[PDB]
Amino acid sequence: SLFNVFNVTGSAMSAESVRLNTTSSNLANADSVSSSAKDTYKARHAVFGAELSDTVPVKVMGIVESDKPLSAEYNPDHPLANEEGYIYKPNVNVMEEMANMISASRAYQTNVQVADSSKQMLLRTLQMGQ
Amino acid sequence: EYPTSVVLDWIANYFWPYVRISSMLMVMTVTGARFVSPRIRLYLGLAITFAVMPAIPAVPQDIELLSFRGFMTIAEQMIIGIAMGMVTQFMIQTFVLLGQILGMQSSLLLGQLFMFLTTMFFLATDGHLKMLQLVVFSFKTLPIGSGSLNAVDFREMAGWLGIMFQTALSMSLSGIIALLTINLSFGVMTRAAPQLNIFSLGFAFALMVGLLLCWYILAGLYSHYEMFWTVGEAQICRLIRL
Amino acid sequence: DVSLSDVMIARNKSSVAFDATVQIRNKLVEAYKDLMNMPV
Amino acid sequence: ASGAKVGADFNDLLTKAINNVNTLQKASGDLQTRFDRGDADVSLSDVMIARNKSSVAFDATVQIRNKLVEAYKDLMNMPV
Amino acid sequence: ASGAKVGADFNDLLTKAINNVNTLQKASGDLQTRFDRGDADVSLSDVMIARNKSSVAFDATVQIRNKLVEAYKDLMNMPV
Amino acid sequence: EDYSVTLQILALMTMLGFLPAMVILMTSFTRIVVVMSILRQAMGLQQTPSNQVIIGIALFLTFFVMSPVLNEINDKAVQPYLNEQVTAREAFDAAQAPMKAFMLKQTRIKDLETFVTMSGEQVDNPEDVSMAVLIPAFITSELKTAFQIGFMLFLPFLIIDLVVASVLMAMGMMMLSPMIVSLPFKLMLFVLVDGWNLILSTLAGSFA
Amino acid sequence: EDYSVTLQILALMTMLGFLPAMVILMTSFTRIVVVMSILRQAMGLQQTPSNQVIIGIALFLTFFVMSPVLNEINDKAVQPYLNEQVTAREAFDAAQAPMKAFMLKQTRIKDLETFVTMSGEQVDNPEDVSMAVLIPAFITSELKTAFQIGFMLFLPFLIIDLVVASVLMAMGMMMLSPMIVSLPFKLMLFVLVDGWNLILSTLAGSFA
Amino acid sequence: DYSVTLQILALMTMLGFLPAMVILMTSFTRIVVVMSILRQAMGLQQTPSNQVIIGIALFLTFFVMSPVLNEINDKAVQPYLNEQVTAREAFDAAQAPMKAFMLKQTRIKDLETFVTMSGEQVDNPEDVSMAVLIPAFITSELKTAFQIGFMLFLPFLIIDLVVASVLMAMGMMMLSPMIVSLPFKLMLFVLVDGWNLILSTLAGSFA
Amino acid sequence: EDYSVTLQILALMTMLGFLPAMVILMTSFTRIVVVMSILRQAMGLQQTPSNQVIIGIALFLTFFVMSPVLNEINDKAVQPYLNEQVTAREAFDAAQAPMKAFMLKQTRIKDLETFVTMSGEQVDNPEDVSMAVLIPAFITSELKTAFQIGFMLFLPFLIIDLVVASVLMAMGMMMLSPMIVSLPFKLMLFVLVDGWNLILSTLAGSFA
Amino acid sequence: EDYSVTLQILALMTMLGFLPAMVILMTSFTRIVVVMSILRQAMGLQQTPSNQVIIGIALFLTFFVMSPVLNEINDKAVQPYLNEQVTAREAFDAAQAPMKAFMLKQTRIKDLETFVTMSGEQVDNPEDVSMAVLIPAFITSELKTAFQIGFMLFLPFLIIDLVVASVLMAMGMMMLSPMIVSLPFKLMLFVLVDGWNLILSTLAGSFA
Amino acid sequence: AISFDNALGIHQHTVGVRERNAEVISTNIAQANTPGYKARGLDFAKELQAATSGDKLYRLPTQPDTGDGNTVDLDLERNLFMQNQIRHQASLDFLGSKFKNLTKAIKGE
Amino acid sequence: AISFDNALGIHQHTVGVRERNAEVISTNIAQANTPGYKARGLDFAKELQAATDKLYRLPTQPDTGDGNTVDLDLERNLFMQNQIRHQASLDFLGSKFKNLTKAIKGE
Amino acid sequence: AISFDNALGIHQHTVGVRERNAEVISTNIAQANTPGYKARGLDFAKELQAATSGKLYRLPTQPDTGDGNTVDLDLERNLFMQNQIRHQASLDFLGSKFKNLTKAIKGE
Amino acid sequence: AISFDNALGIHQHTVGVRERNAEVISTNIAQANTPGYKARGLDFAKELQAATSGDKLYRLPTQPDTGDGNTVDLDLERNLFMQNQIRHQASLDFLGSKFKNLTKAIKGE
Repeated sequence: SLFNVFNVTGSAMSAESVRLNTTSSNLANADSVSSSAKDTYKARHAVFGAELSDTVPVKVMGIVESDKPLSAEYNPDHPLANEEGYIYKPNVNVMEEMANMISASRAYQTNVQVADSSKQMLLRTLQMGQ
Repeated sequence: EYPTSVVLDWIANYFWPYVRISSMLMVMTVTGARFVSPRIRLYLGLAITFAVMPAIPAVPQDIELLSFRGFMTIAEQMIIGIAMGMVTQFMIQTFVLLGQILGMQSSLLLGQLFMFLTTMFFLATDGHLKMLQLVVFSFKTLPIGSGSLNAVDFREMAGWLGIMFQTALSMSLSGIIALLTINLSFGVMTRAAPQLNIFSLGFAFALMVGLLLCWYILAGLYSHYEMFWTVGEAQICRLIRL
Repeated sequence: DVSLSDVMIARNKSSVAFDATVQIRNKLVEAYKDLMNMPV
Repeated sequence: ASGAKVGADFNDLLTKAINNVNTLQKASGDLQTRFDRGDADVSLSDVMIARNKSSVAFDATVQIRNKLVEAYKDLMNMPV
Repeated sequence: ASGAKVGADFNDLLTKAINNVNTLQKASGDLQTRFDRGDADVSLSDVMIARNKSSVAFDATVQIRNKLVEAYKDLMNMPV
Repeated sequence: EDYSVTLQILALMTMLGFLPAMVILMTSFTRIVVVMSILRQAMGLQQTPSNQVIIGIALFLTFFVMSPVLNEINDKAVQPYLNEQVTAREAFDAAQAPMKAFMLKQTRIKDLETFVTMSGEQVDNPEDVSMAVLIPAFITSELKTAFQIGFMLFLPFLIIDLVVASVLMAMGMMMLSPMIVSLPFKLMLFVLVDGWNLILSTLAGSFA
Repeated sequence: EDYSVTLQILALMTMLGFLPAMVILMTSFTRIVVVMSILRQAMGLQQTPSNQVIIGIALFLTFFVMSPVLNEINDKAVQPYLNEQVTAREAFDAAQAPMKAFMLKQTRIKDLETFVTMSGEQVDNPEDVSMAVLIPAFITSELKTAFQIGFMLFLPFLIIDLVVASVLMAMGMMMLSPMIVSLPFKLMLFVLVDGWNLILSTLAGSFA
Repeated sequence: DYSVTLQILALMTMLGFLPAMVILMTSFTRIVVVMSILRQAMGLQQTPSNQVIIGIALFLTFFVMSPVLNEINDKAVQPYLNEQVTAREAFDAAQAPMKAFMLKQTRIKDLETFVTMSGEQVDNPEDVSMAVLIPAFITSELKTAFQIGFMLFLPFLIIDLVVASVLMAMGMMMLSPMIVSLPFKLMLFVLVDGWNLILSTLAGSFA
Repeated sequence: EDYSVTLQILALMTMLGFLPAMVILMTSFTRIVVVMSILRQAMGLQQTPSNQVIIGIALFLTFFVMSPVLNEINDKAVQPYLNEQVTAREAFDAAQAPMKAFMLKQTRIKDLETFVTMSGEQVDNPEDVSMAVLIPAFITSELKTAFQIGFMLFLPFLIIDLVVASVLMAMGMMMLSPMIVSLPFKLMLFVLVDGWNLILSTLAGSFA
Repeated sequence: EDYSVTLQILALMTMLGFLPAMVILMTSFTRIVVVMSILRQAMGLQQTPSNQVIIGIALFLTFFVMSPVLNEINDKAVQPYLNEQVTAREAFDAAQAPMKAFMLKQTRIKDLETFVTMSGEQVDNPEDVSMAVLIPAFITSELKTAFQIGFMLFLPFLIIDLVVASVLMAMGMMMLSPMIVSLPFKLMLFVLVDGWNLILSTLAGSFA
Repeated sequence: AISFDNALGIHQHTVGVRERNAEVISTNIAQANTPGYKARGLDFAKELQAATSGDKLYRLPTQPDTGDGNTVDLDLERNLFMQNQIRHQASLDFLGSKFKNLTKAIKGE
Repeated sequence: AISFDNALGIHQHTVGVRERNAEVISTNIAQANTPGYKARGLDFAKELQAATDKLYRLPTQPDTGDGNTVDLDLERNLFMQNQIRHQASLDFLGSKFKNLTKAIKGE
Repeated sequence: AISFDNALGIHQHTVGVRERNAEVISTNIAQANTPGYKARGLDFAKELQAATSGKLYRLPTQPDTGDGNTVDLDLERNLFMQNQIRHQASLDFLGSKFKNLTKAIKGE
Repeated sequence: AISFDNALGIHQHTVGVRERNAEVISTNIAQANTPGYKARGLDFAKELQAATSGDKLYRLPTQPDTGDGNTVDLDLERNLFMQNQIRHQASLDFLGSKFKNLTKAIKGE
């Protein structure tokens, strides 16, 4: 009630934090062949949501795996290969992970400014009539 | 809720009843005395208003604290309080009138002797408690919002000077006749020889008898006070329309 | 449902209202005390 | 209606505000020590939000207290 | 329940707080002078923690004194 | 054009500061106190009624006699101002007029002529003379009127005192002071005729 | 190089601070107040007119009699100052000149002579004397003039008091107090002579 | 419990209400009124001065109310400093010793009047709320102070009447008796050791 | 050695705070104030000259009688100080000497002897006593000297009161108050003798 | 363990706050003011000596009689404290001891007995009571001593008032006020006896 | 007259609207990266009128979205938030001075 | 209550532990080249218990004859994390006195 | 005596001189590339004395490259940096003179 | 016992000593290339004691000079200058609080 901006800016901070964690996992598991062909790691992405029934908070609605086909590689030497000597690798694209890293960091720090400036307006309100 | 309504109402519901209570105290016989400090009197008015708050009905919300109508409300709360206070001053000063008429007739400070004793009568008979009960009853039958002293109340309160003299003369009529008859008897009895006269010799004789008669006056003064208080209390209830 | 603006406005309105009624009460009482202390 | 109901309503308004300020201060304190002890389920953003609200809430408490005392000090300096 | 007994008791209560403030200030000063002189086994955190404690303790001492002096002046300057 | 809320408050507080002056210079307070001063002086009591109750009775008497004018101010000025029907400037003038009319009803033509010439101004109608000049003429008339009433009140008490002195001298006792004997008779005759009620009728009704 | 606006305001605020001193020393207030005081004590009434009413009457009278000099200040020192025609230093001198002239018309040369010697300044013409010397000379002259007028008004009341005492002593009632009987006649004479209008007119006409 | 920051603010605020507590809860009220009444009894108007009157009352209200401060210290201050009690319980533990002292130093009639005015149903005197006990305490203490003070006034009024009648006996009607009575009024107070007699009775008057 | 500019301002601003004390203790204000009070008591009027006027005349006169001292302070202290011819130490000492000389000239030996023995200091000559031992002695002598002058002025009004009281008693009227009858003659005696010029000139001349 | 410098500064800055209390309670200022207050009432003048002049002479008197105790404080507590010979608490105790000796010297036993019993502490010798119980006993003793001195000084003026009032009654002029006809003689008695020196000498002498 | 409405003016309603606008602007900044979210605008004139006595406006994008569907121009949102904070500070100063002047007149200080 | 132990919480001790942790990491980086040195790790919960230790780090890779078990990739990350958390502890403990002073002074 | 010349001391003149010295150094840096320009200095001791009671050439450390310009840019930066530091100190001293002067005339 | 020496402690002297150390370190950095220059060092314990109750040492080289005779280890000099600068600031904060604590005790605020 007295801190509506904080609940929205703070929600963005928590929302954008999850997207950075997801990006870190995608880049750290870009070369994890693992085993089989369906347990292989796939690029994960958070889903943001806004319920507009004032302020509309941003809520993460779960992590969703990418629909891109797995990157196939011919390697009849890896013991975890298949009949045709193929090892399927995660469908992680480095260029899209770099862009998400730039977008997440900048958007996260933008909400810091709004939340920090929101406190100043509250502090100035207490000085009304003084 | 908007917090303005809650805070404003309590100030309106407290200060306005307090003003009437405080105004009665500053004009009252005991609480308005010069001996007590204003700070002690101020705390007494604050404590009384807080305690009797449940019996005070809620003031109308139509009148705003910052408005000319609210300003008039503060003034008319004082007028009610001063009305009760002046009645108490009327009684005590009437006894001061009783003291000085006896002293003047005694060829003579005697008002202070009656003033102190009448103050004891006011305290002993719980007169202060009755006045506090009267002012809280005034809140019930004479609400803060709609209601003030009319012109008839002013005329009744202005007519109390005749009440003073009639009551003071009634208390002293027996003694004053005694003072005159002994002085006239002393004058006629010593009129045979114009050499003696009285002058200062009459001053001594008159004052000794006058002090003795005041001893008789204090012997039966309590009954007169009880009748006087009933007259005064009835006037107060008439002001508050009880 | 409430904000700091409403709280501060409520605080300021109460302070102004309380200061208004105290001073007027003070002025009337001083006027009464001046009338009482006069040579008849 | 009586004047005690208005006084009680004013008293409950003050008590509710104090509890709300106290709730925020305790909530901020727990989040501060949860992140400070090393719990990985607490975000620095939520901690800073928590202590920002508690600091603002207490500052509002100080302002109301000073006005109440100033009014009382004004009240005691009055002709009576 | 004697006048001298309670007078000593509140004096003991009062002198205990004064000694507590004095202990914090001496400890703060001792930590500052050891770190400032070059002692290796003194951390800046201990120095900063102690001097923050002394400032708060001394600030309370001044504020409590102001309340007592104002209270004394209020009772002495009242229009008896 | 109309005064701002801040300025209207300043004017309101100013009139409250001058409130004791308006009672003793514009209302009927001066005449009542002077007349009651004569009544206390006429009887043998010097300070016996005391100053407090005389002022308090005078204040209540003024509120009684000023009730028509105060109500006229309330209706004409306060009610339109509270309802925001009229501006503050005209409301102040609407309140000033009943006070001016009442002061004209209690003044004399000779008194107004002296002060209007004293002020060195030009006017032809008494109804639109400035209140700054009406006030000294009003109280001057009030003091003269009060002395007239007080002189009439002093005569019966002088009558009683002279009779008692003559009786005592005629009986031969040239040694007894008439004041002590006369005082109960003056007080008794003040009570059995209900003197104060008669004084109320001739004082409150003297304004009209 | 007139005084700066900040200093001009500081000077004017200081003059308002000394406003009671200016009225009670540099104006006609003192003489009227003293004459009213003597008249009140001349009669049997101690403080029946009351102190506030006496000062209230004097304040209006001292404003009316000093309206000419007040206007002269306005027409020669205020309006040129507001119209940006005179240096603020010149305007202050233009305001002080009529005030000095008025005080010289109501002062006695003996008062000037003693204070000029007291100050020890070599000044001959009785028009260029300092305000430091003129004000004590003026207030001294006003006190002496008020006593002369007070004695003049006291004599008729002394005549009544002696006649009443003599008549009472003729009948042999020496015990009867002359003051109680004298007072209604003192009120009688003062009211059929129209005293209140008469004295205020003479006091107004006295300052010339 | 309230947070550390809030409970520091609470004690700091009520630290400024200490003069308020003294005037309307402890024995400061009765002594000052009796001192003021006795000051008016003698011809001197402000010779004792207000500050000296207050200073004596402050010392008296500490010696007389010393048992009250002892119980508050050992029942409220000590448990709180040992963490044996919380903030609200400690504050309540201090009210009980002071409420008991105020209850025993009031008049039944005044309490009966105030409970009627407060509109609360209480069956026994010892269970009345403090909100109604404080005004009842000061109202009763005012009556006690006035009754005690005016009895001290009587001997000084006796001297005034004696000297005034003596002066009027010789026809010296113009000599003001007050200036003649003033030397004898002071002598009566010093011969009876008044400054010790009133304080001894005032100290012993409380319970 | 020499005090800094900040300290010099602090000392000077301190003396302005004690300016009222120096007026009523170290100047002629007290004696003139006392004499007028006694002179007012001698006449029948107790509040006619008015406290404000009496203090106003006392302030003007104390400015005239302390002018030789003030000019010496200006010449000896201020002018060398403003021209940087003496330090702040020397200027303050040079200012104190003329003020001490004035108080030493109006004091009494016995009063100086009384406080010297009380202060316990070894003093050889009166002209070098400390300031702290001179101020109580100077004000003591001024009060005593004021009483002597007041007794001189009280006698002529007392004689008039005694004369008129005996004349009234001779004619047998023992109830008429001599104070009322004596008052017009008390005022006249102060008028035709020109009292307000005679008294003030003597008070100013009493310091020479 | 000596206190920190910050606490010591805060401790003695609080003493300045309580400085007025020490003068009116623990010093000789109380008795001197009371005696001169009663002395003023003994003479006819109501407020001629003025409150400020009375306080001024009292401040000089209380400074001269408390010099030995002030010197003892400096030479026992202040100098060792400035020279680092004793700690803060020892300096505080060393300063209090001469002060306690002065109050105990000029107090009454019964007053000490009254307060020791009420406080409820064991006492076997006078020099064991806490300052909390010595202050109220000392001021009570001073008030009784001041009243006794005031009574003695009042008597000679009472004799004059009785003589002059009786003489006027001998001639038969009762209406003439004794107070007016006695003030010159009351003032003259205070002059030729030189009251302002011996009375202050007795006040100084009474404390030692 | 002599009422809080006639004394405070529109500086009490304006403050509430400015805080409402900041809540709307901050929402757009937070929801900048959410696909499909449409930027929300606020009409000051209509909001002030409603506040004095007592609908959805969308902001037209300057350029097409890159596919997500979000029409929040973060360059404009920061500029409007900066302007809103300045005008809100002025409104607090305007409203705060209304109470100070009222207190000054009722006390003459 | 109302004591510094409760007013400051555990933030008075965390600052010290983050300093000790930074010292150990600095030692590990410096001693990375000296053979035979075993990397030392500090257990946070141990100094938590000490408030209300100096262990060894097991390598993820074998040595190369030095016997030195310091991984410079790990040390840099652990030094970065400790420094960031150390600043937060200063912010937490610093604001404890700022709120405490505002409560006492009321301004 | 109490006067500003004795209260402010030399700090009223020192502030002004260092502002001039800033201009002299500033015009040296700008004219660094102008051929034929000779770097000029300001003697602080002499200029301060002239201001209290009321443009030399700098010698090159090395010969010029041929343009005729004797401005040593690294020396100008060092001199400008020091002049700016002492100018702030001069403002601190002179400003504190007024504040301590106001405290004396106001008493708090 | 109230005196500046007792109130300011050793912090009134430490600031001057660390300023001296900075000068000694700075002249070692500036004279790093001058051959025949021996790096100078200032003992803190001795200098502080000398200042408290009223001559720089030589720094031994960890490695031989390369033929110029200069024994300045510019790698070490930077480390000491950084440490002295931080400790100089810490002493300023300690000394600065000494005057502020005295002022608030004197002024009571």
